[PDB]
Amino acid sequence: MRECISIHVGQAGVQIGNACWELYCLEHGIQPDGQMPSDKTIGGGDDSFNTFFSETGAGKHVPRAVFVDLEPTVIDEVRTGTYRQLFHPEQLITGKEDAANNYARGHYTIGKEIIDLVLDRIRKLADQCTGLQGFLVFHSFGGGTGSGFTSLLMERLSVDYGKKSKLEFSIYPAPQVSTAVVEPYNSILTTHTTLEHSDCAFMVDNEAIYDICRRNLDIERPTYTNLNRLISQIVSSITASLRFDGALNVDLTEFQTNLVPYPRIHFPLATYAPVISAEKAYHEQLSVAEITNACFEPANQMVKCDPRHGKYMACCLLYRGDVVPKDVNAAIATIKTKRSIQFVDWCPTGFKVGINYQPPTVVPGGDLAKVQRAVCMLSNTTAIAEAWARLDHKFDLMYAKRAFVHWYVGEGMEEGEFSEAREDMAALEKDYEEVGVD
Amino acid sequence: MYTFVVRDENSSVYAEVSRLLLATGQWKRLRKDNPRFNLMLGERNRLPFGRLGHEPGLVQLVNYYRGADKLCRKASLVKLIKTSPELSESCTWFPESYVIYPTNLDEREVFLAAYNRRREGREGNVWIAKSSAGAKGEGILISSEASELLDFIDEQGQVHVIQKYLEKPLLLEPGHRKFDIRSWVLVDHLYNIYLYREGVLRTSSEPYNSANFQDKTCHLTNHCIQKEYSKNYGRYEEGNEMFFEEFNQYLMDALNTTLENSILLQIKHIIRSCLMCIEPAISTKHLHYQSFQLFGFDFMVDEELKVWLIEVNGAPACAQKLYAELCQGIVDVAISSVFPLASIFIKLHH
Amino acid sequence: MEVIELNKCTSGQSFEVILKPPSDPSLEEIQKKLEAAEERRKYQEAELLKHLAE
Amino acid sequence: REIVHIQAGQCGNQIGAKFWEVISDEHGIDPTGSYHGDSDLQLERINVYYNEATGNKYVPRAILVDLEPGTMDSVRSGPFGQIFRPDNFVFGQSGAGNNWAKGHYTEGAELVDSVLDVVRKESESCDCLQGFQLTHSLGGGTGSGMGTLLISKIREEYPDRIMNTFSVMPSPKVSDTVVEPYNATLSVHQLVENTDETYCIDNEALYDICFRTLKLTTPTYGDLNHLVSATMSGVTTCLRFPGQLNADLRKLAVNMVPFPRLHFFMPGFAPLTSYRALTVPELTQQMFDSKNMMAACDPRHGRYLTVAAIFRGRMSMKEVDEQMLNVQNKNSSYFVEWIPNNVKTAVCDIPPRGLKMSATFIGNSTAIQELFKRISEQFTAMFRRKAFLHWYTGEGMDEMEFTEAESNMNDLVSEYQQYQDA
Ligand SMILES: Nc1nc2c(ncn2[C@@H]2O[C@H](COP(=O)(O)OP(=O)(O)OP(=O)(O)O)[C@@H](O)[C@H]2O)c(=O)[nH]1
Ligand SMILES: Nc1ncnc2c1ncn2[C@@H]1O[C@H](COP(=O)(O)OP(=O)(O)CP(=O)(O)O)[C@@H](O)[C@H]1O
Ligand SMILES: Nc1nc2c(ncn2[C@@H]2O[C@H](COP(=O)(O)OP(=O)(O)O)[C@@H](O)[C@H]2O)c(=O)[nH]1
Ligand SMILES: [Ca+2]
Ligand SMILES: [Ca+2]
Ligand SMILES: [Ca+2]
Ligand SMILES: [Mg+2]
Ligand SMILES: [Mg+2]
Repeated sequence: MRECISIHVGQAGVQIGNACWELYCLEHGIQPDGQMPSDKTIGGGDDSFNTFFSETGAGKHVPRAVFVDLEPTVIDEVRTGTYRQLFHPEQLITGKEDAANNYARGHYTIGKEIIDLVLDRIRKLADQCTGLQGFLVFHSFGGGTGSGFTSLLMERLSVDYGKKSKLEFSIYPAPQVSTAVVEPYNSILTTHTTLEHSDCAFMVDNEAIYDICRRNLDIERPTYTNLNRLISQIVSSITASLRFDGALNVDLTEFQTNLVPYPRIHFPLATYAPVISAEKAYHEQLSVAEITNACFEPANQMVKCDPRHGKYMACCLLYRGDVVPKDVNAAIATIKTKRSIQFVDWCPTGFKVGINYQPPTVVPGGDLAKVQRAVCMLSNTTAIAEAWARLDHKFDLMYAKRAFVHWYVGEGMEEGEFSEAREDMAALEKDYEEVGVD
Repeated sequence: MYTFVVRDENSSVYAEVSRLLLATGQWKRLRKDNPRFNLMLGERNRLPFGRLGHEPGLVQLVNYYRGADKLCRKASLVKLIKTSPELSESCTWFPESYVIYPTNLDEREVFLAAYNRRREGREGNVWIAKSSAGAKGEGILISSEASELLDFIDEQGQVHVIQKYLEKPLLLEPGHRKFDIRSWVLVDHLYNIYLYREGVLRTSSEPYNSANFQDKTCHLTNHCIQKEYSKNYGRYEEGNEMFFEEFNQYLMDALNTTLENSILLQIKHIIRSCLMCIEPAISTKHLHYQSFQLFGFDFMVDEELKVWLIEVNGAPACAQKLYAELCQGIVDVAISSVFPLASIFIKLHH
Repeated sequence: MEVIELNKCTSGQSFEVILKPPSDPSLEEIQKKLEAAEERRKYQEAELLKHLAE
Repeated sequence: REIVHIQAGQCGNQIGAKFWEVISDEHGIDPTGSYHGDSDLQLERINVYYNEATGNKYVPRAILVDLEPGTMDSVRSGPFGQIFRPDNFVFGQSGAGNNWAKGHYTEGAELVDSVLDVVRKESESCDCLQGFQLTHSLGGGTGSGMGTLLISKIREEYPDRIMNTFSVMPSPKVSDTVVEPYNATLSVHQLVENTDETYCIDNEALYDICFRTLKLTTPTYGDLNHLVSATMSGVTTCLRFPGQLNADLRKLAVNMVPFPRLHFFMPGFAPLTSYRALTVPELTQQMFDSKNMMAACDPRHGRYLTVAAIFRGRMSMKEVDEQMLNVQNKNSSYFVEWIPNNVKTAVCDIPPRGLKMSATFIGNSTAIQELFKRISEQFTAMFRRKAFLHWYTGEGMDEMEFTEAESNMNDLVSEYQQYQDA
């Protein structure tokens, strides 16, 4: 058994972390006080769920996690909340004042003062691991802490844990729920600096999640709470293979070898189905063909983009619930004949498939109805580059006027880091178009 | 109040749609790089489809279908027809074509193979070499010797197609002259296929001469080639354009049939087949922005009244006297259908 | 088409279906970037205080 | 994360006392500092503006400053007068005689160190001070001249904190002295270099609103300050109540100020007050309307660099986005296109007193240049003949300092004009 440590940075990382660990506990039958009546090995053990939970001699199951924010109010709610009993004090790290939506403040000014502390709290959990495989890092692109402190953390993790995989869950900024005009700045800055340090990153565009909640859960004005419960389902679907018995993807390493052949092109598109309103009494349970087919609908993607106009480098289907391999193969057969699914010439046209029989869990009193079967598709398609092009355009609009740049320079960042970051992104856009466009 | 942006100043069709929109007083035009638009009249090349449909609170529509280039490029149209089961290599309305890359870089030996069986069977073996880099009337070679075809392509840097030249075209009388038919087709956001009522014939004003493919004026029917090289421009009809009412009258007088029966059924069949073929690849049915597009289908008719598809233009201009009607129609079914204010089309059903 | 690497357990199963074949900076350097930024901050603040002193 | 509030001079103290009256009532604090509200939201961010004392008393983190005793006896006697910390009244006896030179260089210099003493005391009890909020006018002597002296010295001692002001600009329509243009021009120069955010509260606009819209034939400072009170309450809501957007002074500055010198905001409020609640569409329309603007600039004469909108009351969160989006999509010309998504929206469920719902507007508009142009023409007309200048040189100033203040303001104007054509 090989442990994974989860790191949650800034408001978005923390609140999403909350939703995930809530969900993990529900799925593994762990109660808010950390007890787990089904775990007959008291004090320890190397079961699959121990990759995310350690055990006390008192039969307490504690998440292998650290929460970090540069201001205290969000993490204070974890400290006081339902699962307060779950984490111990050292796992929850807070500063006094935040990065003010300013990458440079998060990375340089405030980051320099807390980074050694955070690395020490992490070294602690690492020391509890017999065979650490690496880190799952949750954060927003747009926040000063999510962007700026995360990229400093990732640089240091590569130093202090060179042999370890690092995976991201990154929230891409959406004006409908965003809180700062400069988030495109912060996004490009953090992506530039984190790129060489991340082996695989799952972007979630708040725009897509927002619209899935409106459209399918019939929520007129989705909250962060609505968004995060949905996000946590996708996250759970993606990490389930690490937490349950299985043959794919059994460790963080396998995530890269299965989804990421081109190292820089390490941003797989997540697609999830079905999403059904719990307020919906009579619900016709979708079939395997239907939920698989829904994986090729942009309306269901964690990022809105058109995979028909790009190429695939890899595709993984992760099913939860009542699913047998026969139906999956029949569904993939039929979909192949209708959909536009072009792979790059140097990759096999195909699908790695995982099935866990336990259907998705739903937070009681949530917006998501229980279903018989669900699927999460991870596909590395060049289409996701549409998100980069969108983001880079906004950056270009502001930067040409140097709008807001004095806020960053005032934190001790040099202006050149802007155009350097932007250049890296221009190269990124170039790599995608090479691989995916005739 | 609806908003729109104009990003193709060289478009005669959409410059007219633009003024029609403003003249309704319910549309406002914006600076071309203002993202808060309802309607993008987009640029021809590298139209930024990836930045569409991410504006909260704005239904967005663009006058192009992403992916329609598959249909509107010489080489890729050939590829699309050969490799799509719905169209198939046994497609009876598309001339025998081959995609040939110049050697400084393919389907060469496949083309030679078929060329041999023709020279072997006494068959008419005249082919026409052309490409997409061929602006207007230049870049076209009509030879009966394959050698001149491939030697001419290697003198070019871009991809070409070689395709069987129709040696028995329907000739109009008097004049004994070749022609082609241009059909304007509008596909709306619901993927309704609308064929504009009025078409036009781009006629040659020089008698067809099947012994001299060197003189490209009785063989090529381009309006630029006629208005320059032909010494009979506008002789039989104004601007070498014969419209459907005249043409149909001719078909009745000369051949005892109608435009609808002899030619139009085939044309509607070809247009449906092409657009239904690519629908799964370009439809914006469940997409975060919507597309419509105006296409220009060009057809050849042989002396048996068979209709052959020559090419599909994705950014067509219109005949002069037909601009008003067709542009009003574009506003009507493609735009106002999506943004209601306060038929000239035949719908090809499917 | 071809189904391979089928693994079954009590929790579920996995397999691969093929439809068609194909055709860092050191601690010290990070340390210097952090100090280089800190010095620019101190320098700008020193200029401010100097200006206020005038 | 605390804010230290300072109010200087007659105008500053009178609008300052009203602000504390109004937000005390919103947070359910009575005149004796005791809490008596029925909502939990009232106390969640109470420490931003209030200190706690035993007995669970809430004491404003407020410093009251003046060069003459007059106005502060009025405060201390006023409605919530007893709520202020007695030691935080700092005053001298000579006054500033409506003279910027007296406030900034002679009479004010003598009193400023004791003020800085109380500021230091308040700061030292702060968990994590955000920065400062100063209320003052620019047309007089103490608020203007000593007020900007304070700002400079506060910046020297707290150079990494945020400095925010509510600055009342003079108008010949509501004028105390002919030298107001001098005092205001000398002060704008200070603000441009030494504040991060300034709400431009124009007495011109307050008068016109009272006269034209509210139909007050003979507007008083009481009527003017009613509008200032409501505006101040509305633009500090995101600081005082829980929320995502602009929840502290630095994040506000980061959202609102694209270039350092252009940090002068046009406030706006709806409904303009003095039985039927406005609809969300009515709030939205009115809050962007020039007649609801507190700076007397025509927003259609410039462009919005950035905008913050705050809606208060129980209303359709959905309907707010639709209206806010519709305003932008339908007048997108008046928003610069090179700052994407530059309009940010906040909602707070607690309405202000006597209203089911309200909206507060904060614009960074290049049209604010009209305000500075107006002052600059008034300044120049007198300075060109050196009229009344000897009252300033008599305090040790030379003409050159006037010339530089004038140049700096004209530069500010040309900067706005620069970005209005981009
Ligand atoms: N999906 C989701 N997005 C969030 C959440 N919280 C914030 N965001 C998004 O993240 C961006 C803001 O970043 P935050 O994480 O809140 O900022 P931060 O990391 O705390 O950094 P600072 O406050 O600037 O120090 C915006 O795009 C928000 O919409 C959340 O709980 N869920
Ligand atoms: N296989 C063929 N047989 C007979 N004639 C052919 C032919 N292919 C092309 N032509 C003739 O070639 C000319 C068409 O040129 P082409 O199809 O390349 O269009 P073009 O791109 O040069 C201008 P447009 O886009 O307006 O049609 C016509 O005059 C037509 O008569
Ligand atoms: N809006 C408003 N303006 C005021 C008030 N008192 C004075 N003013 C204005 O402030 C300027 C006079 O400055 P004042 O504060 O009285 O002088 P100070 O005591 O030296 O700071 C003039 O422009 C007056 O119109 C007030 O209560 N409300
Ligand atoms: Ca155990
Ligand atoms: Ca590495
Ligand atoms: Ca004295
Ligand atoms: Mg934060
Ligand atoms: Mg006075």
